Amino acid sequence: TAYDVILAPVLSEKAYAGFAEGKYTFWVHPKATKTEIKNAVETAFKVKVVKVNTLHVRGKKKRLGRYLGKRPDRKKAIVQVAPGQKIEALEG
Amino acid sequence: RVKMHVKKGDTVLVASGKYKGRVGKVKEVLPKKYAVIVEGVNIVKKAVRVSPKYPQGGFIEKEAPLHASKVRPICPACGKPTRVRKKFLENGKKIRVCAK
Amino acid sequence: SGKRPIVANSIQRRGKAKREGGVGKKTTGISKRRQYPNLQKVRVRVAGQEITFRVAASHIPKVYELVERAKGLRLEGLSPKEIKKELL
Amino acid sequence: MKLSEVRKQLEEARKLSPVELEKLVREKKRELMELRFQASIGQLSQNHKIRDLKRQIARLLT
RNA sequence: UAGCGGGCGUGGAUCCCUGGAUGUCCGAAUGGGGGAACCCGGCCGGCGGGAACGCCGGUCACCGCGCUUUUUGCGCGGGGGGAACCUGGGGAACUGAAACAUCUCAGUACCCAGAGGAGAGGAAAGAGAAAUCGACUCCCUGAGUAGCGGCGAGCGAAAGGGGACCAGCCUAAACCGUCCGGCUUGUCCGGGCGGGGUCGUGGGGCCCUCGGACACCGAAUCCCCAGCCUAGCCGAAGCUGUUGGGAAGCAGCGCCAGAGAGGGUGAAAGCCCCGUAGGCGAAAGGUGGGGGGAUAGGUGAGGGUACCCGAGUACCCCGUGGUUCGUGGAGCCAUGGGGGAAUCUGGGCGGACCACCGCCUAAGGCUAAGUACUCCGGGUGACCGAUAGCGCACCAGUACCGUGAGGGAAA
RNA sequence: GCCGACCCGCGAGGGCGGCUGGAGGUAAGGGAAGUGCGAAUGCCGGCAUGAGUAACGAUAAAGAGGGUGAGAAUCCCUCUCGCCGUAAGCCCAAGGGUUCCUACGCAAUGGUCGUCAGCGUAGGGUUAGGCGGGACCUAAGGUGAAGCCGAAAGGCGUAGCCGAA
RNA sequence: AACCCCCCGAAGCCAGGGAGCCAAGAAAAGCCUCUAAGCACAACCUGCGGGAACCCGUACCGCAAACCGACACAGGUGGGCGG
Ligand SMILES: [Mg+2]
Ligand SMILES: [Mg+2]
Ligand SMILES: [Mg+2]
Ligand SMILES: [Mg+2]
Ligand SMILES: [Mg+2]
Ligand SMILES: [Mg+2]
Ligand SMILES: [Mg+2]
Ligand SMILES: [Mg+2]
Ligand SMILES: [Mg+2]
Ligand SMILES: [Mg+2]
Ligand SMILES: [Mg+2]
Ligand SMILES: [Mg+2]
Ligand SMILES: [Mg+2]
Ligand SMILES: [Mg+2]
Ligand SMILES: [Mg+2]
Ligand SMILES: [Mg+2]
Ligand SMILES: [Mg+2]
Ligand SMILES: [Mg+2]
Ligand SMILES: [Mg+2]
Ligand SMILES: [Mg+2]
Ligand SMILES: [Mg+2]
Ligand SMILES: [Mg+2]
Ligand SMILES: [Mg+2]
Ligand SMILES: [Mg+2]
Ligand SMILES: [Mg+2]
Ligand SMILES: [Mg+2]
Ligand SMILES: [Mg+2]
Ligand SMILES: [Mg+2]
Ligand SMILES: [Mg+2]
Ligand SMILES: [Mg+2]
Ligand SMILES: [Mg+2]
Ligand SMILES: [Mg+2]
Ligand SMILES: [Mg+2]
Ligand SMILES: [Mg+2]
Ligand SMILES: [Mg+2]
Ligand SMILES: [Mg+2]
Ligand SMILES: [Mg+2]
Ligand SMILES: [Mg+2]
Ligand SMILES: [Mg+2]
Ligand SMILES: [Mg+2]
Ligand SMILES: [Mg+2]
Ligand SMILES: [Mg+2]
Ligand SMILES: [Mg+2]
Ligand SMILES: [Mg+2]
Ligand SMILES: [Mg+2]
Ligand SMILES: [Mg+2]
Ligand SMILES: [Mg+2]
Ligand SMILES: [Mg+2]
Ligand SMILES: [Mg+2]
Ligand SMILES: [Mg+2]
Ligand SMILES: [Mg+2]
Ligand SMILES: [Mg+2]
Ligand SMILES: [Mg+2]
Ligand SMILES: [Mg+2]
Ligand SMILES: [Mg+2]
Ligand SMILES: [Mg+2]
Ligand SMILES: [Mg+2]
Ligand SMILES: [Mg+2]
Ligand SMILES: [Mg+2]
Ligand SMILES: [Mg+2]
Ligand SMILES: [Mg+2]
Ligand SMILES: [Mg+2]
Ligand SMILES: [Mg+2]
Ligand SMILES: [Mg+2]
Ligand SMILES: [Mg+2]
Ligand SMILES: [Mg+2]
Ligand SMILES: [Mg+2]
Ligand SMILES: [Mg+2]
Ligand SMILES: [Mg+2]
Ligand SMILES: [Mg+2]
Ligand SMILES: [Mg+2]
Ligand SMILES: [Mg+2]
Ligand SMILES: [Mg+2]
Ligand SMILES: [Mg+2]
Ligand SMILES: [Mg+2]
Ligand SMILES: [Mg+2]
Ligand SMILES: [Mg+2]
Ligand SMILES: [Mg+2]
Ligand SMILES: [Mg+2]
Ligand SMILES: [Mg+2]
Ligand SMILES: [Mg+2]
Ligand SMILES: [Mg+2]
Ligand SMILES: [Mg+2]
Ligand SMILES: [Mg+2]
Ligand SMILES: [Mg+2]
Ligand SMILES: [Mg+2]
Ligand SMILES: [Mg+2]
Ligand SMILES: [Mg+2]
Ligand SMILES: [Mg+2]
Ligand SMILES: [Mg+2]
Ligand SMILES: [Mg+2]
Ligand SMILES: [Mg+2]
Ligand SMILES: [Mg+2]
Ligand SMILES: [Mg+2]
Ligand SMILES: [Mg+2]
Ligand SMILES: [Mg+2]
Ligand SMILES: [Mg+2]
Ligand SMILES: [Mg+2]
Ligand SMILES: [Mg+2]
Ligand SMILES: [Mg+2]
Ligand SMILES: [Mg+2]
Ligand SMILES: [Mg+2]
Ligand SMILES: [Mg+2]
Ligand SMILES: [Mg+2]
Ligand SMILES: [Mg+2]
Ligand SMILES: [Mg+2]
Ligand SMILES: [Mg+2]
Ligand SMILES: [Mg+2]
Ligand SMILES: [Mg+2]
Ligand SMILES: [Mg+2]
Ligand SMILES: [Mg+2]
Ligand SMILES: [Mg+2]
Ligand SMILES: [Mg+2]
Ligand SMILES: [Mg+2]
Ligand SMILES: [Mg+2]
Ligand SMILES: [Mg+2]
Ligand SMILES: [Mg+2]
Ligand SMILES: [Mg+2]
Ligand SMILES: [Mg+2]
Ligand SMILES: [Mg+2]
Ligand SMILES: [Mg+2]
Ligand SMILES: [Mg+2]
Ligand SMILES: [Mg+2]
Ligand SMILES: [Mg+2]
Ligand SMILES: [Mg+2]
Ligand SMILES: [Mg+2]
Ligand SMILES: [Mg+2]
Ligand SMILES: [Mg+2]
Ligand SMILES: [Mg+2]
Ligand SMILES: [Mg+2]
Ligand SMILES: [Mg+2]
Ligand SMILES: [Mg+2]
Ligand SMILES: [Mg+2]
Ligand SMILES: [Mg+2]
Ligand SMILES: [Mg+2]
Ligand SMILES: [Mg+2]
Ligand SMILES: [Mg+2]
Ligand SMILES: [Mg+2]
Ligand SMILES: [Mg+2]
Ligand SMILES: [Mg+2]
Ligand SMILES: [Mg+2]
Ligand SMILES: [Mg+2]
Ligand SMILES: [Mg+2]
Ligand SMILES: [Mg+2]
Ligand SMILES: [Mg+2]
Ligand SMILES: [Mg+2]
Ligand SMILES: [Mg+2]
Ligand SMILES: [Mg+2]
Ligand SMILES: [Mg+2]
Ligand SMILES: [Mg+2]
Ligand SMILES: [Mg+2]
Ligand SMILES: [Mg+2]
Ligand SMILES: [Mg+2]
Ligand SMILES: [Mg+2]
Ligand SMILES: [Mg+2]
Ligand SMILES: [Mg+2]
Ligand SMILES: [Mg+2]
Ligand SMILES: [Mg+2]
Ligand SMILES: [Mg+2]
Ligand SMILES: [Mg+2]
Ligand SMILES: [Mg+2]
Ligand SMILES: [Mg+2]
Ligand SMILES: [Mg+2]
Ligand SMILES: [Mg+2]
Ligand SMILES: [Mg+2]
Ligand SMILES: [Mg+2]
Ligand SMILES: [Mg+2]
Ligand SMILES: [Mg+2]
Ligand SMILES: [Mg+2]
Ligand SMILES: [Mg+2]
Ligand SMILES: [Mg+2]
Ligand SMILES: [Mg+2]
Ligand SMILES: [Mg+2]
Ligand SMILES: [Mg+2]
Ligand SMILES: [Mg+2]
Ligand SMILES: [Mg+2]
Ligand SMILES: [Mg+2]
Ligand SMILES: [Mg+2]
Ligand SMILES: [Mg+2]
Ligand SMILES: [Mg+2]
Ligand SMILES: [Mg+2]
Ligand SMILES: [Mg+2]
Ligand SMILES: [Mg+2]
Repeated sequence: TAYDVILAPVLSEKAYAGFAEGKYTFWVHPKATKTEIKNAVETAFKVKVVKVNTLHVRGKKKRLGRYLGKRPDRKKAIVQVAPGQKIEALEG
Repeated sequence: RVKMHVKKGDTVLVASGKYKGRVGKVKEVLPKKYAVIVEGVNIVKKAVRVSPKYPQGGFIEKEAPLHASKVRPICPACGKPTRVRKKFLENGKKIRVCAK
Repeated sequence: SGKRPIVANSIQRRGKAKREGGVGKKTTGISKRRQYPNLQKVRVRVAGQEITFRVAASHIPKVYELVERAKGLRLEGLSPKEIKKELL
Repeated sequence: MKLSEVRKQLEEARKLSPVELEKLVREKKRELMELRFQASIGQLSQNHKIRDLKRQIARLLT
């Protein structure tokens, strides 16, 4: 288990402005160390991360009809790949 | 379970109302509502369509479902109840006094 | 409390004051009250170490009689409480 | 019907078994991520691929 | 639960039953901490370049009992939950008495500990007037009797009779043997294990005379099966007219019935659909002396000896409780305090006490059934039909209210 | 259910006829009860009167031009005027929990209006070895091996542990 | 782009400053030092090189229309700046 820590790429101009730099950010498992993120994306994209950042994202509360609702919580992680490499996968 | 009932996808007579006597192959059987689709009850829906995709949808008078009780299966002889006989191995269903 | 050879929980029971003659009549006035078991502490040597006993006054001898039975027992090595347990 | 298929493949996965189980799982796992990664972007996803792959993993895991 | 999107199924999917797998975190919650669902960690192993760092798997709470060389360890067990029922420990007041204090409400309400599909009780130191009965529980009766009672208000037994169920066992002690340690070496003292013993027409121990193995009785424990629960399956007999939007209505001629219960189908159908009567069915899990088998266990006559027959106990007195019993002439049962025995010429009881006659053998334990309840499944109703019926027919213990316990709708 | 000037009954009521209504109803003769409402400052609900009335929540105060728009005293822009300035400005803590930002939108919420919004839909948005807290310490207090006490529940309680602005 | 003189000046900093007074003014860890067991190829101490550095909070409101007052309620809410 290791492709379970990285969930999916975050799609935001803010996430995109990060590609210009060495900063690829994406959704990650809620219970996950910055350390275990490192080794996970490392061995998932054949690159080497230098610096990792993390946010929690309190799920916004949507609703439908008279039924109150609560979107699941999530964890952002933004990684700094060693100066001079890239993720063509994230580039698209 | 137990939701099973009369016939399936094949030839069937309609002893309903607006389409009494008529006969035809049942193109669909939805067990949830206990109704079957034949060729009888076909009403005109005016609706353009519920989904915006594909602009033209159809003022089509397509087939309307039908209570699975008003339709009866059939064989060489017209309109028959359904007995069941266990084969020499499996489990086939003979009609009122014939086979299949 | 009461636990020991004895095993006598203190029990509550009426203490009713009467006013009367006896060979003329007899009336009253009631209330509830708790009767405690006369129980004393009983220190005793027993092999090595010493050992006490929050025991009833009634069964005081029962202790000494039981200290005798203990002679026919093998015990040693730091056993303050444990003695009590193994002590029948 | 795909069941009878893959099942035998797994006791067939007894060349190295617990080891190839793990090797094979890790693989199917990546394919899964690669999948949902593309599924999120939209223009690289159909559908039944996921659940089929998800349950695929399960029986391997067994 | 439609729709966008994409799939699967007679190479038998979905679905239903059974067993297995996975099963984050909290919760008895158990490595430690903690504002439950979070935070920190020790040891062994693994992952990353991995020593720092992080992750992964395993393991580490406390108490009790037995084994272990104090110890460290090893094993079995406990903890928390459950609608009501049950048992024990503790235990009200309103109210009644047309005030109120005894009394009543009531050992009820409730707090607490524990038990379990039940729980309690249980093979006489009984009942009580019949030289009678024969464990225990439950129902009918006895009986609103006997009786208790500021003899007010009130409270209220038992024997016996009719029923349900049906069952009786183990041990302590004498006495024989063994292993251990204590000590004043002894025919001993104590501890653990084995045999023996288990009763009231009194029994047992040891010593004598005799016929018992192959005799018989036999489980409440274990074993096999039957049967049943957890999915299912078979199941008789109708067609044409006709008014109608729609026949199952109406008319015509038939048919089944171990099935004319009921429900559904465009309206009022035995024969259209699902059923109903009748009848089949389990590889798997559960249940199961109902049937059978096996083992544990148990079974005798007469005579001498007078060794043993449950101790801070019986018994007596002081204080109280229970019973119909409120100190009454006050026993019986139970026991907080003080005194304090005997082992069958023993000892308790038959309502003070004494004598007489008879009853029963206390101070260790276990025992099914008949009985109670209904969270759960099913069946039935001179039961309700959305202001009813559960607070909830509807995403309700919700919304909303309150710091909280808690309150609690509408629809 | 709505209507009736008809018929029978002393009466409660019964019947017939018309309109609605669209799937149930239940003689004669008997049986059993949750059996008849106008009042309970009754209970639940609905709708009235007061009444187009009182009020529109600080007497810091407005005006004009242009724009957007179906629609503007109320939204945007410009200029003018006024009010606060130990505050009616700025930062932090508690509490609050997405109200921040953008796009589209005005049924309701806003005491009027509304294109506006703290409002409806959707998307985005919170980045730490050094800031705050935890892998540090102790305070009152709390907990609590030992130990002591209590019918049960539990009460004290050393070491230790928890506890901070 | 200049970014320089002169003056006023803290309750704030140096800080464990000083003086006086009676009502007589927290604890523990860090840090330093001492030595036990243990160990002395260790270990500790200073310097350099290389590597390692987790968990949670961070929007916005915050004297108020976003908190406590059933309400966009003239009330209420601790600390700092406040020309
Ligand atoms: Mg962070
Ligand atoms: Mg929505
Ligand atoms: Mg909801
Ligand atoms: Mg959710
Ligand atoms: Mg959800
Ligand atoms: Mg979701
Ligand atoms: Mg298409
Ligand atoms: Mg068209
Ligand atoms: Mg005690
Ligand atoms: Mg007298
Ligand atoms: Mg003494
Ligand atoms: Mg001594
Ligand atoms: Mg003591
Ligand atoms: Mg000992
Ligand atoms: Mg021991
Ligand atoms: Mg022990
Ligand atoms: Mg393995
Ligand atoms: Mg899926
Ligand atoms: Mg496997
Ligand atoms: Mg769905
Ligand atoms: Mg659909
Ligand atoms: Mg759509
Ligand atoms: Mg299963
Ligand atoms: Mg298994
Ligand atoms: Mg797993
Ligand atoms: Mg865990
Ligand atoms: Mg836990
Ligand atoms: Mg554990
Ligand atoms: Mg804990
Ligand atoms: Mg660790
Ligand atoms: Mg661990
Ligand atoms: Mg490790
Ligand atoms: Mg290496
Ligand atoms: Mg290594
Ligand atoms: Mg672990
Ligand atoms: Mg465990
Ligand atoms: Mg361990
Ligand atoms: Mg240990
Ligand atoms: Mg332990
Ligand atoms: Mg603890
Ligand atoms: Mg513990
Ligand atoms: Mg321990
Ligand atoms: Mg020791
Ligand atoms: Mg030790
Ligand atoms: Mg020990
Ligand atoms: Mg131990
Ligand atoms: Mg130890
Ligand atoms: Mg241990
Ligand atoms: Mg329990
Ligand atoms: Mg009273
Ligand atoms: Mg009176
Ligand atoms: Mg009075
Ligand atoms: Mg009283
Ligand atoms: Mg009483
Ligand atoms: Mg009592
Ligand atoms: Mg029973
Ligand atoms: Mg029982
Ligand atoms: Mg019992
Ligand atoms: Mg008993
Ligand atoms: Mg018992
Ligand atoms: Mg009795
Ligand atoms: Mg009964
Ligand atoms: Mg009677
Ligand atoms: Mg009485
Ligand atoms: Mg009485
Ligand atoms: Mg009474
Ligand atoms: Mg009787
Ligand atoms: Mg009888
Ligand atoms: Mg024996
Ligand atoms: Mg002996
Ligand atoms: Mg002896
Ligand atoms: Mg012996
Ligand atoms: Mg003995
Ligand atoms: Mg013994
Ligand atoms: Mg024996
Ligand atoms: Mg013998
Ligand atoms: Mg025997
Ligand atoms: Mg014998
Ligand atoms: Mg006996
Ligand atoms: Mg004898
Ligand atoms: Mg037998
Ligand atoms: Mg069996
Ligand atoms: Mg069978
Ligand atoms: Mg016809
Ligand atoms: Mg017809
Ligand atoms: Mg008719
Ligand atoms: Mg019938
Ligand atoms: Mg009819
Ligand atoms: Mg019918
Ligand atoms: Mg049947
Ligand atoms: Mg079958
Ligand atoms: Mg069978
Ligand atoms: Mg069983
Ligand atoms: Mg069995
Ligand atoms: Mg069976
Ligand atoms: Mg039976
Ligand atoms: Mg035998
Ligand atoms: Mg004989
Ligand atoms: Mg003689
Ligand atoms: Mg004698
Ligand atoms: Mg003798
Ligand atoms: Mg003797
Ligand atoms: Mg005894
Ligand atoms: Mg007596
Ligand atoms: Mg009494
Ligand atoms: Mg008495
Ligand atoms: Mg009494
Ligand atoms: Mg009484
Ligand atoms: Mg009296
Ligand atoms: Mg006494
Ligand atoms: Mg004697
Ligand atoms: Mg004797
Ligand atoms: Mg004697
Ligand atoms: Mg005798
Ligand atoms: Mg004698
Ligand atoms: Mg007498
Ligand atoms: Mg005589
Ligand atoms: Mg008697
Ligand atoms: Mg006895
Ligand atoms: Mg029973
Ligand atoms: Mg039920
Ligand atoms: Mg209603
Ligand atoms: Mg209504
Ligand atoms: Mg419901
Ligand atoms: Mg529903
Ligand atoms: Mg309310
Ligand atoms: Mg509130
Ligand atoms: Mg209320
Ligand atoms: Mg007329
Ligand atoms: Mg007339
Ligand atoms: Mg009239
Ligand atoms: Mg009429
Ligand atoms: Mg009508
Ligand atoms: Mg009727
Ligand atoms: Mg009023
Ligand atoms: Mg009024
Ligand atoms: Mg109202
Ligand atoms: Mg009005
Ligand atoms: Mg008006
Ligand atoms: Mg006026
Ligand atoms: Mg006003
Ligand atoms: Mg005004
Ligand atoms: Mg006015
Ligand atoms: Mg005004
Ligand atoms: Mg102009
Ligand atoms: Mg504009
Ligand atoms: Mg308008
Ligand atoms: Mg204007
Ligand atoms: Mg100023
Ligand atoms: Mg704050
Ligand atoms: Mg709020
Ligand atoms: Mg807009
Ligand atoms: Mg609006
Ligand atoms: Mg509007
Ligand atoms: Mg307003
Ligand atoms: Mg507009
Ligand atoms: Mg605008
Ligand atoms: Mg930084
Ligand atoms: Mg601390
Ligand atoms: Mg302290
Ligand atoms: Mg405490
Ligand atoms: Mg402990
Ligand atoms: Mg302390
Ligand atoms: Mg601390
Ligand atoms: Mg300068
Ligand atoms: Mg000053
Ligand atoms: Mg200092
Ligand atoms: Mg300082
Ligand atoms: Mg100073
Ligand atoms: Mg100085
Ligand atoms: Mg410390
Ligand atoms: Mg030294
Ligand atoms: Mg030295
Ligand atoms: Mg360098
Ligand atoms: Mg950590
Ligand atoms: Mg920030
Ligand atoms: Mg901010
Ligand atoms: Mg602000
Ligand atoms: Mg204010
Ligand atoms: Mg709010
Ligand atoms: Mg408020
Ligand atoms: Mg306002
Ligand atoms: Mg100033």
